[PDB]
Order: sequence, then C-alpha cells, then structure tokens
Amino acid sequence: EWMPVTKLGRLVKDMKIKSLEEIYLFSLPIKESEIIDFFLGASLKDEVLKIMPVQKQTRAGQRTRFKAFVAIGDYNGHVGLGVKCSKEVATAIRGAIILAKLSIVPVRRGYWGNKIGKPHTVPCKVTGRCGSVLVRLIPAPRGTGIVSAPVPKKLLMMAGIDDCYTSARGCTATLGNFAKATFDAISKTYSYLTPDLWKETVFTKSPYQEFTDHLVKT
Amino acid sequence: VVADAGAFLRHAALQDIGKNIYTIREVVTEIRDKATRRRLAVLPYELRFKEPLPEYVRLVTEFSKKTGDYPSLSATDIQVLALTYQLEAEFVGVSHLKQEPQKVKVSSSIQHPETPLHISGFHLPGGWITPSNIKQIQQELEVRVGCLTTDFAMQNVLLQMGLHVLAVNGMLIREARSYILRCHGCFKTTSDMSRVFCSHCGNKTLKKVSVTVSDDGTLHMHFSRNPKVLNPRGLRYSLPTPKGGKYAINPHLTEDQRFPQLRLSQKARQKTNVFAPDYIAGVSPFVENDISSRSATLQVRDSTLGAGRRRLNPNASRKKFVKKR
Amino acid sequence: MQNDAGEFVDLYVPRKCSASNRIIGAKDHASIQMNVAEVDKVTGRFNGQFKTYAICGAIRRMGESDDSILRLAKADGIVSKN
Amino acid sequence: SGALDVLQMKEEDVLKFLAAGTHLGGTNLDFQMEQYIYKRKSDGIYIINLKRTWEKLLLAARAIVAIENPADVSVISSRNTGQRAVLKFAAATGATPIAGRFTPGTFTNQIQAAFREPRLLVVTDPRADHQPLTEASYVNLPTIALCNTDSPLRYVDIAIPCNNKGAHSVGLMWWMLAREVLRMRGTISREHPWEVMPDLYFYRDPEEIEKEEQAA
Amino acid sequence: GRVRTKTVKKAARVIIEKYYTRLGNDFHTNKRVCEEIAIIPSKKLRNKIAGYVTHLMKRIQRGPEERERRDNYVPEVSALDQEIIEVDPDTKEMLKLLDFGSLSNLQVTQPT
RNA sequence: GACUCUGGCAUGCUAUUCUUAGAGGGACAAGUGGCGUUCAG
Ligand SMILES: [Zn+2]
Repeated sequence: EWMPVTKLGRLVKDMKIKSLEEIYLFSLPIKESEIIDFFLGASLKDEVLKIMPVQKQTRAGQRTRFKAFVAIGDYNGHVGLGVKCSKEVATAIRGAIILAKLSIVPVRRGYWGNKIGKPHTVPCKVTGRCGSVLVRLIPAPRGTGIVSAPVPKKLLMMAGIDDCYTSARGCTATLGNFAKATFDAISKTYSYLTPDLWKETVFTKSPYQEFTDHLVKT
Repeated sequence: VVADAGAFLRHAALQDIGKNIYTIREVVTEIRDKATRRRLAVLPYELRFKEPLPEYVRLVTEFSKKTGDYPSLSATDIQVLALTYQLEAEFVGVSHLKQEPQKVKVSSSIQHPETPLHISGFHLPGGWITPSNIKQIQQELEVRVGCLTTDFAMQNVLLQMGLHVLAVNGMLIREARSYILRCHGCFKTTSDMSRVFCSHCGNKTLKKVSVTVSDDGTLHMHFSRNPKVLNPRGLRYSLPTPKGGKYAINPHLTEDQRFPQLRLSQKARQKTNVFAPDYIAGVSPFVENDISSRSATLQVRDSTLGAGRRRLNPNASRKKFVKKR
Repeated sequence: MQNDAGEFVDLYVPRKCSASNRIIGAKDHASIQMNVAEVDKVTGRFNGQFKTYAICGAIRRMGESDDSILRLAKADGIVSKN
Repeated sequence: SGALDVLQMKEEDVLKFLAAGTHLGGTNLDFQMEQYIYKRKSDGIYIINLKRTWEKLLLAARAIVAIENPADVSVISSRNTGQRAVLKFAAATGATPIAGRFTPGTFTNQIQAAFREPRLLVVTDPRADHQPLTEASYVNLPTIALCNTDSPLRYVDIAIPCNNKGAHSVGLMWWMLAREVLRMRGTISREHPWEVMPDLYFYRDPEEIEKEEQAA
Repeated sequence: GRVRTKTVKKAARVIIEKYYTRLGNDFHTNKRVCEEIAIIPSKKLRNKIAGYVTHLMKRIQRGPEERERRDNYVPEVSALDQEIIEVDPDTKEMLKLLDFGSLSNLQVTQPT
C-alpha cells in the first residue's frame, strides 16, 4: 500500500503523469521509489555488482556491516546505481536497490553509421569521471556488442546499449569509482548537445502548473 | 524632586534636601543591582509612588517626537517626564512652560570627534586628579520640585521645555553639553552612544557630533569639518559566502541579525579581584586561565576584545604569519 | 534522434536554457522554468498569457540568473528601456 | 513595466521611497549589483537607482501573479525586521509565510512536519535567508529577493534592489510588492489609493509597542 | 455507532477560537463560511467540521488576542507621510535625471 | 472493524424528462424528546 507524500508522487499515483520522461523533461527530483515501480515495474531488472563486508570501528571494538553495490536497469531504457551499507546483507541489498531506483536517469542511444532501425549505440563518445577513474564510451557498429570490463559491461547492457567501445584509466580496481564513472558517462549521453537538438525549445506547462487544480483537493 | 533610576543607581541620598520625593514603581522595580535594592529596604520611606494622568503623557510624547529625542527615551522615561510635568502643573502655574521647541543652530569646527576634550585625567598643555577631586568629578556641575535625571536625552527635553533640572549636586543645572550620533545617510540623530546601526535606515553609518543645551531652551550642535571622518577607505571589501551552523561568524552587517550562540565558559570570563579580603589566602596571584573547555578550543573571545583590529581596514596588509580568527 | 525511415527514435527532447542554449539535464535540480505575467496595455491587469524562461543550474550558481532574466525581459518588452 | 503609462512610477511612491530610505544602500557593493546603482557618494554609501527598483519590483509582481494557486508562492523572513511584514503579505495575497528560523530540510526532507513544496520563493535577505536559497537550488524553485548593494546573487532569479536594513524600508518594500501584485491581479483599482496604509507593515519593536500603549 | 475523529476536533477548536464572531446557528451558513476561510480538502470532512462546530457553538451559548490586537495596530498618520524630507545633493541629482525634479517636500542638505 | 472508497434522489451542467457517462449537488448525527459526571456517549 503506497501513500504518496510529494506532489509528484500524488500526481503519479493518479493518471495525471503518463510517462517517466515528463518527470525528466522538467528535471524534477524523484523522492519516492514507488513512482519508478509504477512506471517501469516488471521491466526493472536488478543486478548486484558486489557485496563487501566492512568493519566499523565502534567504542566496543569493531563490528561488521555490509556494503552492497547494486545496478538496477530497465533494458532498452534506463539505469541507476546504488550503494548501501547496513547491518545485514538482505537489508543492505534492498536499501541499495531503493537508492539505485531513486537515481534512474535516461540514456540517449544513437547510430554508428547509417540510421536504419532502432538506435543501438551511444550517440557520440562520452566520458565519465570519478576519483581518478576515467571511463570513455565510443560508438560501435551493429553486432559488435559491448567490449568492456565486466562491471561497465553489466551497467551498459542494463542501459539498453547493445554495442560500445570502452576505455578506462586510473585505479579501476576500486569498484565504486569505476561504476560511478560509467554511470556519469551514460548520464552525459543526454547532457550532450548535438545538431539534432538545435530547434528552439517550446515550453510546455509543468505538471505542478498543469495540475494545480487537482493538487488543490489534497 | 522626581528621582530617576540614575539617582538610585548612584546611591544619591538626597531625600533630606527635598520633600516632594516622588517616583514611578516601574523605574524602581526594574533595577537589577543587588546593592541598590538592599539600600532601598534601609532608607527612610518618604517617597510616594504615582501614575500620571495619560493626557500629559500624550502631550510629552508629541513634543518629544518633535525635539528629536523620541526613539532614545524609554516608556518609563516618558513616565518620569509626565510625572514631573504634572507636579509642575499642580504646584506651579502652567504658563511658565513653553511648547514648540526652538530650532537648532549649526556651527562647525576643525577638531576631530575623537579629540579627548572634557576627559578628566587628560591635559593638552594644571589638570590633576587629586583625592579631593573624586567626589567632585561627576558631570558638568553648576526650587520646590526638581529632577534627578542623568541620561542626556532627559535633560535635553527638560531644558528644551524649560523645566529646571538638578543633579546629584543640590544646585540646579544650567548648561548641559554632551555627544550624540548622527547618520550621514538619513540625517536622523540618536542620543544612545552605544548604538552603531541607525534606527531609521539601518546602516552602519552613525558618526559622533557634539551638542549643548542651555537652561534657556537653546540647542546648538557642533560638527567636525575634518575630511578624515567621511572617507570611504575600508568600506568596500568582498565578503565570504554566508555560512550557517553552530560555529559560523558572519561579518555582522545588520543590527537585528541572528548569531549562533558562542559563549565563553564561566571560568574564562572571570577576572581576578585583588580588593577582595580573601585574596591573599589564594594560591596564585592571578586567576587560572581556561584551557580545558570546548570554547577554549573553538577560540571564542569576549565581544569587547579585539576592537582595534576591526578598525584596521580589510583591504590592507597584515603580517605574514598572523591569522585574524 | 531521427532515423532514415523518418521516425523520431528518441525518448524525449530535453529543454535548453534561455540564457546559454545549454541542455538542461534530467538531474539538473537547480534549473528553473519561470513564468512572467503579460498584462493589458490599457488597464495593466493579468491577461492570463505569460512568458516562460528556462535557466540552467550552472548560470544560477554563477550568479548570472538575475542579469539573464532581466536581459531576456528587456528583449521581450516586459522590462522598459532604462 | 512594458513602457506603459499605466504602470509607470508615480510621485507619491517616490515620497514613500525617500522617507523610508530605500535609496540608501550600504557602504559595500557586490559586483553583480553594480548595474542597479546610480553612484557612490563621497560618504561611501551607494545610492540605489529607484527606476531600477521599480522595474525589478514589477518583474517580481508579474512572476507572483502568474501562479494560479497563491499558496504556492512562499514568503520568508528570518530576522524580526521583515517578519511582521511577510505575515501581512500573506494576509494580503494568500502566499505561505515562514517567519522566524527556517528549519533546514523544509524543502528537501520529505518525511517531516514542516515539509512543503512551493512554486516560487520570495526572500527578505539573501544573506540572512541563505538556507532557503540553498534548499531552492535543491528543489527547482525560482527566487525573488530584496537585495541590497552588498548581497550575493547565487540562486537569486529576480533581485529587487532596495535598502533591506531599516524597518521602514523592508515594511515599505513588502507593502509595495503586495500592492502591485494585488493591483495587477485586479482586486484593487489603480486609480484609487490602497486602503492599507504602509505603516501596518513595519516592525513592532516591543519597547516601541509599550511606548505607544502608554500614550493612547 | 458513530464517533468524531481527532482532526475534526482540532480543526473545529481552531476555527472556533479564531473566528467565533462570524458563525451562526444555521448549518449551511457555518459550512459555507468554514469553506470560505479554512483550507479544507474534502467535502465530507468539511460537513463533519460544520456539524461539530455547530455542536460547539450550540453548547457554548448554553454556557462556558493580545498579540493579535498589538499586531493589527496601525496609527492615525504614517511616518512616511512627512512634511520635510532631507536629501543628499547626489540623491537630488538622481531624482532630477529620473524626471522627478518638480518635488516640493525635498530639503537638500550640504555635507559640512 | 472507530481503516480507505462508495450507493438510493436529481426532470440540474455537459454530447439528456425514458437508455447512456464525466462533472456538480445532496447527509453532516443535522433536528426533536428523554437517559446521562450535564460533557463524551
Ligand atoms: Zn541612518
């Protein structure tokens, strides 16, 4: 049973907001995971990248906790990356799943050469940086597949990228930095300005302003 | 003989001189000094409390808002003014006192406002402080009912209206000179010497200007024609981004802005007293410094401390190994 | 974006900042879509029509959003000259 | 003001500005506020150009009008000097006030008592009310602020140039903003002067309140 | 049976202690004025409010503000409507360039 | 079940008294009399 708190959640709970892309259009924060459960649902697969047990220094000594790196992703669409430290492994995993679901970004997919069929690769070579780890995505021809290390392999397959050349520099052995760098690159896919996106933007009314009368009643 | 709270603070035992010793309950019930309250329970009780009829309270208010003293006075000071006005009215004829007070005349000079004229120990070219002068040095010292008002705004409005005001000395006061603060943005004067932001505009722009009032009802005000006073040297400097939290010290730009509480420990803000009769049995000649508290680590200072540092302009060169907290 | 068949194969068109022509990203939370009322020229009351300006978060951070909105309002005849 | 003879600056408003002292800036100047300044006088105080004040005030009024639900506009003052005024602004217009300390996380922490989503934010002092400006950067809120000469313009979208230090000046600025937003909405005629005298908006200062209860 | 809830009690108590003057003993007038001032989401809830308020003012007519009064205070003449305003010379030049040179209340004060 | 939603009657608005399906109404213990800590019930 989901009882929304945010106005965006209350609109999503009704049939006021139709797609997730509208929430991406006005760059609004998603502060409830149940919205992402509503729009994507059974499409969302979740893949545990890593569980590392850690020792917290306590006044009693040291006691163990677990840190879960979880990549969630709708194929042919969206991903998010979450990290959670908690006492047991199950609660760390579901916390990382929620915290990965709150970070879902869209990925832009383009074409290598001729624009025949669905988009399959990254539109232009993008770059993501996290704590000396540098991860570059390069457009690849159809059928070449994801050529990359296993952790960005999972995150790029979950993004709906079918094929990509990759390059990584720095201490790639630290897994959180490497995952966060490839997550940064696939966010910069839509942050990049291409001649396709050169027509002047028309400004459609925001859901807070489109449905102000519906939010009066609550 | 209307006694202001300044007489009770100063322990001016002048009840034997006058017989019309009257005062408000509010001025005597607001005193926070323990020694004065102890002295109140010892004194012979000939003083009587009253409250003025509010009509003269208005009339006192409409000319205090014209003489330029209305923000300076308190409600209780208006009560004292109204009580002495009513006692003047009941005892003496009312045609003596005048209204619509006289316009100020302007006369400037060259002296800096910080020139230490009228400070007792100082001497330009004899002026000594003798054991015979300590009881004498109170202020500028010169029939039935008077006042014991020591605040300058009180004496200003009284000598503007024409009421004879007297001091801790029995003889009445003829001349009263002091200093006021005037804003050079909105030209509104304040009689409170402590206050640094203007009451009207709120800017840190008040500068010191001397005044003198006569017993006649004339106010004349002396400016300083010195270009050092109105010079904008260290007034424009770049300010840090505003910080919150428990430890932030923003540069204090408005009068009623909110600071986080950073108070000194009770051990640190204690000074050594040597006149105490239990001092010589004390282990050390001086109080121990506080080096154990959290405010010692946070380097909290007394507000009065480090004043000449602030008057150095911020666009200037300090020494290369010092840091200004 | 759009394939050789002609279909618009793209999830959405992101909106661009009115000051810098920069794409406002999906996680730009300091970005603004501001509405300024247009008024009658004979009475001076709200028409119901308004003008819309988008400002990305980098310009707002840099402190130039105020100047940018003022300059766009001069351009659109909302703010008078001088 | 679209160079319209209906919305131009009237004389009695200028007397309000000169008596309250809004033209008197501070002695410091921020470089992003140098456009709004007429000149520095030799005292050091910066004199604010009042036509610029009028234009930015009308931009703020136009932005506040364009919100269908007036409770979506939120008006904030942390220090006492503006607090009473912002309450009156609420009672004039219907905007939601926060007077007093702003609890951090009001706009970001969804599980909270005082959590709320505005659609516009109006601020008395960007230096004093810095915390809602930061919150607004987190949650996509535009901002209108009453900015002096020495004021940071991070996350401020419409910066009204005015003296925000004196009580009469902030009371007047809030009063004029309410007057213009309520004229431009249309519930007041522009030809008749407003029934609300601006002296309703100023700060009480409980010693002055006692000094007024004395003489009545 | 039927019982009233807590939020109805709190909202009714607030709207009574704030605005007892406008209310009457009619159900519908009280309901309309309650919808007029109180920002109430639901119709069923606001009729519950109106019923409980009617019960309260029925029972208090049987038998059994300082901050507001000081806060709503406004004087006879405002301080800004004053006969002489003293201005700097440079402010008068600024007003002259803003077409406002025909003012009568201005008194220019030279820096001396 | 003191949880959530909701029906009966509309000769009312909407493409409309007989069929429709969106919205707006109407019901809230509201009124009366008894029992009641005179208030909760
Ligand atoms: Zn001043």
